[PDB]
Amino acid sequence: RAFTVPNIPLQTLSNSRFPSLIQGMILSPDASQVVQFQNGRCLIDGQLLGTTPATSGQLFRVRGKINQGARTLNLTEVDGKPFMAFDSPAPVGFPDFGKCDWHMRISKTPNNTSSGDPMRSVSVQTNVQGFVPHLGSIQFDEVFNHPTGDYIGTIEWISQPSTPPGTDINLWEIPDYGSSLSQAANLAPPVFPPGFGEALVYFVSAFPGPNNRSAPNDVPCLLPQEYITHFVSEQAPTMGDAALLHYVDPDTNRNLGEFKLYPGGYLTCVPNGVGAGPQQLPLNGVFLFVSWVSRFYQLKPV
Amino acid sequence: TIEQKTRAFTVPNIPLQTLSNSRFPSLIQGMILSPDASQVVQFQNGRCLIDGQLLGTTPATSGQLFRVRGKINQGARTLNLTEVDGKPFMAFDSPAPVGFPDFGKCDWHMRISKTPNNTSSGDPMRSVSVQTNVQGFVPHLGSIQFDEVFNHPTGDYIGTIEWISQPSTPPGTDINLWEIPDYGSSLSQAANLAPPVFPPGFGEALVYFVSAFPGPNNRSAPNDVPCLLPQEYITHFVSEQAPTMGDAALLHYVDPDTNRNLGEFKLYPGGYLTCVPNGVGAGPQQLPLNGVFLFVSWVSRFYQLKPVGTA
Ligand SMILES: CC(=O)N[C@@H]1[C@@H](O[C@@H]2O[C@H](CO)[C@H](O)[C@H](O[C@H]3O[C@H](CO)[C@H](O)[C@H](O)[C@H]3NC(C)=O)[C@H]2O[C@@H]2O[C@@H](C)[C@@H](O)[C@@H](O)[C@@H]2O)[C@H](O)[C@@H](CO)O[C@H]1O
Ligand SMILES: CC(=O)N[C@@H]1[C@@H](O[C@@H]2O[C@H](CO)[C@H](O)[C@H](O[C@H]3O[C@H](CO)[C@H](O)[C@H](O)[C@H]3NC(C)=O)[C@H]2O[C@@H]2O[C@@H](C)[C@@H](O)[C@@H](O)[C@@H]2O)[C@H](O)[C@@H](CO)O[C@H]1O
Ligand code: NA
Ligand code: NA
Repeated sequence: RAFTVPNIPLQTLSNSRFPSLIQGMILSPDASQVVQFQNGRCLIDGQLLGTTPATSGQLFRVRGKINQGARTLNLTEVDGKPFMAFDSPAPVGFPDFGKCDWHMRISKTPNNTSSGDPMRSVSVQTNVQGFVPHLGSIQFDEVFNHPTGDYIGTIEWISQPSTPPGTDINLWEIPDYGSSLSQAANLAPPVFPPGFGEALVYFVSAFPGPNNRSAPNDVPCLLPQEYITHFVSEQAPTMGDAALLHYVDPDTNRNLGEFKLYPGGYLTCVPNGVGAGPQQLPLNGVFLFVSWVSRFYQLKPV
Repeated sequence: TIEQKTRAFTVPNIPLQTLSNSRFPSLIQGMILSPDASQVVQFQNGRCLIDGQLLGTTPATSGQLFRVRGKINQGARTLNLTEVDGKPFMAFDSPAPVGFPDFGKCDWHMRISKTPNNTSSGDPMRSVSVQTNVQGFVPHLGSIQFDEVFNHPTGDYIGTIEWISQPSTPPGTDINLWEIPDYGSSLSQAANLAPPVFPPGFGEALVYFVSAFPGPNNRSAPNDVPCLLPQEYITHFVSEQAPTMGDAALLHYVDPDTNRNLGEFKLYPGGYLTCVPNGVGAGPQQLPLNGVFLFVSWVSRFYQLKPVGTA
């Protein structure tokens, strides 16, 4: 099977850390930034990593059982199937937003009622002892004084982490999935700055909530979700050190820049000095696979 | 190019249980037939020709699906709609902004927030309610009306429907997710609505993919939202733009464990699937959800399907 990427403009594609349109393409503000996102991780031959779902349907959802008067949500997969702990860091699609407090909205499922607002607000801190999704559970800030059941929902907005007090949201980081006695199994590995003039490319979307900068909370990810779905469906074997892509303006067929898509499921480019980079490019372009290339291929600067 | 005009038709090679609803972002939880065998549908989302032509308000991807954005003044009840990216909604061109919800015959309970964030603390979320059969529900004309005065700062608000309930009027009537809302007014009909989809007859019945949406109803049952196509199918067709080479695409719903065909379906170019129920009570709801639809061949519209399920 010949390798391809989706023929859809970037601005129409989706973030792979939460369902939303991509709103920007950037380099990390810190050139030394290492990332270890658990969602939006897929080998370009269609092998999912970490907690990454094949599609957006499963992405950024939380499901579990909770008892009336408890603080603990005992996680399942999003479809209600048991979560097999000690295999994965968390259920498939579980949020990977580190260094923030989560303000979630959940409801008891399925509906078995003829009236009533089913929505419940709960808050989750990610650096506390009770945040142990790898062990199958997360702890809410307050006792859950609502009916026992199977609850499903998502993070509605985020805010600064409660501890250490005064620290800001940092969406470049992931939460601590493991416990004091056990580290999380099968975490998607870290992705390091490639060096040799190359820099990692991140796709960003804004997420609701405050921060210390009184600015949008921007969520970086490594791949559009549609790319992941495409790779899972296509299962095209990787035949080079990297896939060479052109970012093409579909209005003119003009090549706006060269990028490498590595087998590990991330993109790089070579910025043409400070001030240059993919953030200078329009967001209506389409990536096009050109050729497999070796490790000795030097990208033309963007 | 030659390659473009000869590009072979394909569908995504992913099990159904992993695919997504095209009326709101959620995994597909089942396949059903409409309870009324004469049910005509006219959903505005999840509408795409199999050569990749989008219809109604259908977005190419899930990123735009089931979102609402607009401007509202403090002390007003009117949300002046824009596209999800903030750009103006060109009214009279479409029934509503791309991705705008098409849930008819229910009250909408929405959650919205002012965008972009310009705060260092505080819960930005606001609850508003929208009735869809009132004179103020005119998305085609560029606006919808909240039930209550909006006593929050004037600005650009984005959000979605969080849960639904029975329509307020006529009092006592139930949610009916088979229906779409009236997008226009009595003096102005909605332009460029995706056309209705009719039962094929002659033994064939339309197939719907369902996902539960939060909220009550008169039956104390899940609010199952039916759609015609998985969203991944729509994205695939938009990307591929494979030419339609026959009246219908014959699909087999194949068990990934045994490679056995569990059911024959026809995917029509208008962007919907049919099957032949194997008697009263039989249908695709009897099939497991881990099957994969595989494209077999182009066939004529007169091609007869092996009946699916058991009576
Ligand atoms: C330190 C403490 O427990 N203070 C209690 C008060 O609770 C705090 O009130 C703040 C406004 O005055 C604010 O709402 C705090 O929460 C927000 O800010 C923090 C930043 O550190 C986090 O970003 C939170 O996620 C965010 N939450 C919301 C909903 O906006 C709030 O502190 C939070 O809640 C308390 C109860 C505790 O769990 C903290 O760990 C948590 O950060 C409270 O208003 C007051 C009256 O009950 O009591 C104070 O002791
Ligand atoms: C008829 C009327 O206006 N009654 C007023 C009270 O409002 C109603 O209260 C009900 C509970 O006793 C219930 O919450 C009604 O709303 C729910 O049910 C209807 C169907 O019957 C719809 O499904 C609504 O969407 C649903 N809403 C919620 C939040 O669950 C409620 O009527 C609704 O709200 C009022 C204000 C009005 O806008 C109605 O059009 C709407 O249906 C109200 O509580 C009371 C003041 O406190 O005044 C009563 O006259
Ligand atoms: Na932990
Ligand atoms: Na109307």
